[PDB]
Amino acid sequence: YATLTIDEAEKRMDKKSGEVPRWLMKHLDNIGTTTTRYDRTRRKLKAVADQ
Amino acid sequence: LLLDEHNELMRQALAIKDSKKRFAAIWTLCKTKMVCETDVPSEDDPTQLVSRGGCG
Amino acid sequence: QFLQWCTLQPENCAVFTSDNKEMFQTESGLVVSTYSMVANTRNRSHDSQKVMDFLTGREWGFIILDEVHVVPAAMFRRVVSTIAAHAKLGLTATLVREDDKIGDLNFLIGPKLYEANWMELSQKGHIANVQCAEVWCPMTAEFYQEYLRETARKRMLLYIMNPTKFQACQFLIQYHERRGDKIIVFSDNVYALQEYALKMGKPFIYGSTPQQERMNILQNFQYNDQINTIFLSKVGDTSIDLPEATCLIQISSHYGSRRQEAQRLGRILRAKRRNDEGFNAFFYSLVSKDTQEMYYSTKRQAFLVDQGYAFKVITHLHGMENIPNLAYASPRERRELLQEVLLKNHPLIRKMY
Amino acid sequence: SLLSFDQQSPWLLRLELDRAAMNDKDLTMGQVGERIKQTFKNDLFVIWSEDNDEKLIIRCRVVRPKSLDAETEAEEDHMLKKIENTMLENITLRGVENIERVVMMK
Amino acid sequence: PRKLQDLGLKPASVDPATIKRQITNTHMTGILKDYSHR
Ligand SMILES: [Mg+2]
Ligand SMILES: [Zn+2]
Repeated sequence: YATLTIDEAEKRMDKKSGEVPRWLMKHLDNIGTTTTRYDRTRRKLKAVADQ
Repeated sequence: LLLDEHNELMRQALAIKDSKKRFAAIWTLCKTKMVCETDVPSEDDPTQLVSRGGCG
Repeated sequence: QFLQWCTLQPENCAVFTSDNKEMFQTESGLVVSTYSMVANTRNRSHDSQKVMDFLTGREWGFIILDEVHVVPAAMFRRVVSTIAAHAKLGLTATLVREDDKIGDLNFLIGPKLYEANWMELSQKGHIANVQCAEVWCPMTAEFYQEYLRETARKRMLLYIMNPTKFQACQFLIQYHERRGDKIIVFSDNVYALQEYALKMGKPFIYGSTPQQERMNILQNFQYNDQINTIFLSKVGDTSIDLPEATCLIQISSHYGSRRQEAQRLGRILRAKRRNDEGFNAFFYSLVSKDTQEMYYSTKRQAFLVDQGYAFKVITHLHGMENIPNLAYASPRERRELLQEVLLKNHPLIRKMY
Repeated sequence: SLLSFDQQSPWLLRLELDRAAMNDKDLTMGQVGERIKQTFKNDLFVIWSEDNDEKLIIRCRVVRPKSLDAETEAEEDHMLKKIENTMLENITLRGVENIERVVMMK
Repeated sequence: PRKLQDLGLKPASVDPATIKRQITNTHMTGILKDYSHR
């Protein structure tokens, strides 16, 4: 499920906001950050097959 | 003394008779000042400043 | 200027304007303010409320009514009554106004003491010479058609933005700029001022301009060689010192007033280089031909004619054709401008919002 | 039927009250309802059943403003919990503060 | 210095306590040069 990073997790734990958004993962997924190895590898593989 | 008689608050503090309560009053006012105030506003009006013994 | 010419110490001098409202506590002092800052009656600021009492309580000895042509107006005369003074003086270049209130000055501050000729000082080197001119720009046919049908209120804007004026101004500006002359362009209409300024890429000043910005513009226009021309409006019509200004142009006007014409001309009458041999200032008046502007133009320049200034009609501006580019030179631009000008007329619920 | 509501939030807050508890202190749904309605003057619309009803229930809905908030949807239920907790603690239905109970004696 | 001054000798120094340690028309964004003073 595309876990976050240590720096991102620590920042969220701090008082950046009253509570983490219920759909924070969904919002970051659209931005493209915090992906998975499967997705990370698939895009790279497709980037080569295209050429 | 950081605060002289030119301050209205001090005039009340200096009017306290007993030393113990008078000492407490002076400390509460003087402890919060972080400058010697070589020049202090004149009591007649705040336009001109009256020279007071200080070092800045 | 007050401090420069007299020996009054700055401590005894106090300024009363919108920025600062403190008043001198000295026994005797001078207060320089504006009538609007003292003639107001209904509402005043807490800082100004004390100042109003400060002015009224004390008995002043002398009152100087600068630009005394506006003291007989609706309410500025209240300062003369509310403020106590044993002597009153009036200072104005033009002692004329549309209504009959000009004569009210006789019993308000007294009669007229002294007057000075204009041409006499010009020949003595005290003031510069002016080559007054009046350019008759025939409005283009397309705009003239709308001029006939359009109502009077909208008619003014139509002939003030005619393409011919734009082209004439551009040629004159370039020709005068090549001559190293400082040009001032007056325009009572704010919309025209902005359109002219943005089109020509030059600074403009009018009512909305703040005090800080305009002061920087004025200083830059005086000593900065890069900025040789500006675009002033009715705000700078009078009482602003421009020792460097030499040339003056106007595109719009406030109907038939004979004082604004003289007041506007005064911007170039105090030029620094008013004694060098052969120097002659210039005053150009762009008026659309075959329009009501002639009725106002011939009526709004009657006072200067009495003083001695003579306007020269310029039917042709030589070399205008040879200029590389002129605004609205093609019909396409004229049509686009025609339509453009024509179209002008629960504390916890706080998180919810 | 006896009777704005277009923008009312679909979420609902339901409070169940005990008749045996509400008759120990002489109160009626009229005074408590207006007490809630006056705590938040007009923010939320509420309806209360009459005493004759077998069960006493008050249904509350918070009306969203004209502007639509998309970020508040995730915390929409959370906000209801926030007001629900406050509506239970900081609401003075009647009486003087710091008076937990009173007993009559002869 | 006070003791020497009491003796009447010139004190070639002073008490350190006496050392008093002492917008419209935005179409010309950058053309305007700040001629604030003359
Ligand atoms: Mg003047
Ligand atoms: Zn000190």
